[PDB]
Amino acid sequence: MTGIPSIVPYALPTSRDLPANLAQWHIDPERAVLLVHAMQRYFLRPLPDALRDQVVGNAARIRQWAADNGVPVAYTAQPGSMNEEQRGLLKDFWGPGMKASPTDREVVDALAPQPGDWLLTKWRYSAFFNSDLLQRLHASGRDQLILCGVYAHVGVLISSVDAYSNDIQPFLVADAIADFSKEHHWMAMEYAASRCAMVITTDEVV
Amino acid sequence: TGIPSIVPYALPTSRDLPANLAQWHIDPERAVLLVHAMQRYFLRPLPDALRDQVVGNAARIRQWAADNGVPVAYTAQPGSMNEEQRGLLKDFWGPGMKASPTDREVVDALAPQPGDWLLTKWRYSAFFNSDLLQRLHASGRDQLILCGVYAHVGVLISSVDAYSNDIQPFLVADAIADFSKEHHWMAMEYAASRCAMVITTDEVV
Ligand SMILES: C=C(O[C@H]1C=CC=C(C(=O)O)[C@@H]1N)C(=O)O
Ligand SMILES: C=C(O[C@H]1C=CC=C(C(=O)O)[C@@H]1N)C(=O)O
Ligand SMILES: [Cl-]
Ligand SMILES: [Cl-]
Ligand SMILES: [Cl-]
Ligand SMILES: [Cl-]
Repeated sequence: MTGIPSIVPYALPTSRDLPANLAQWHIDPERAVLLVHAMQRYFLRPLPDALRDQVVGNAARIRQWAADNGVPVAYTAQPGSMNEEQRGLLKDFWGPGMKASPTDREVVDALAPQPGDWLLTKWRYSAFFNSDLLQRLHASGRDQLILCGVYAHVGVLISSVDAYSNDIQPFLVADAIADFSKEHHWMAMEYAASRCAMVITTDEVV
Repeated sequence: TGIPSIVPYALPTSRDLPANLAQWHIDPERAVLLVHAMQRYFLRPLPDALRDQVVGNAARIRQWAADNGVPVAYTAQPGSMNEEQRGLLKDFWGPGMKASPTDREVVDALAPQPGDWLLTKWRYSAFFNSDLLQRLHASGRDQLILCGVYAHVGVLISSVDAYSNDIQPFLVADAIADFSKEHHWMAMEYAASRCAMVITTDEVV
């Protein structure tokens, strides 16, 4: 129903497993925002537990780093219970989607937003789409986006593409993202590294 | 170019396409044909035979478009992008093509005709800082048939963006080309499972 397949568990990439970055960017905490992409209960539910816990543990470490380094933390979250118009073509792939219910829509407790964090609404794959993300990045004078969350090859990648397209340098945190499969997750990193983003590991940010 | 050396490969046929999850169908009253980045600069790295096949199929879909009153939209970069325009494209793709006709023209076999939508390509999405969405909207068209290059880059990202805009995209799998068969197949697989119908030229015509 969810359109989200059964997720076959897999090991997260380590530093050694990343594709070669073509861009030469580096996170500057004065320039960066940490995008915690779609770490809603609904989206993490299909992750097997160990992998989920690994990914979320990494995202959490990056979040604390961002807090320590004055980097805005932006959470994207679908509102739930999208009507048929709001859902649009998401229905065809992903069914009606999550409910506007805490069981579905809350960001997971391990990543609980803190006061002042950017709470962004997710509508489509790109975190920019119909969101305030770009405007906030401009206002905050932040032109780097550090991405963690789910799903690597879907909103995370497409958000990184959009960021890139908007001349926002994206950094995909390879071990703070998770995906439908190892193959997808690797595909996402390969795409990002070769097309729109730096691919890095959590340890490389902190 | 940052465009890798392209390893020739055979274009997919209907049998080779991934399963479509969506159940859409091209309706000529609803559709626009996007000829995506079929500029000489972007076709130059293609080996000739593959290029000719892709261009030929694009040309077949173009003709079908014209015969069915489907607007044909060409995207094309302006060439010689300045720093502001080029942005982070520089880091992946160098300074890009020149504004010379030799680079920037739409290939002759796909020459735009009077009336066709001449859109400017800036970024991977054909919608990015273009007029595509506004034109789809004004023209009442909510399907986008994509051909062109590169499958996994602007074609796919254009499809994603179309999709995200509730514009049903149809990826014409044999009227696109890419940096490699693996990219091309990845694009089709992505599209079919996330944002588009993947179809062949024959299935349009
Ligand atoms: C976690 C993401 O959200 C998409 C993917 C699966 C299901 C979805 C839904 O039911 O709305 C979302 N369109 C992401 O974009 O990566
Ligand atoms: C054919 C496309 O254009 C991008 C990819 C390769 C090189 C480019 C450049 O030099 O600007 C474009 N950014 C496409 O988006 O697929
Ligand atoms: Cl594994
Ligand atoms: Cl928002
Ligand atoms: Cl082949
Ligand atoms: Cl335009």
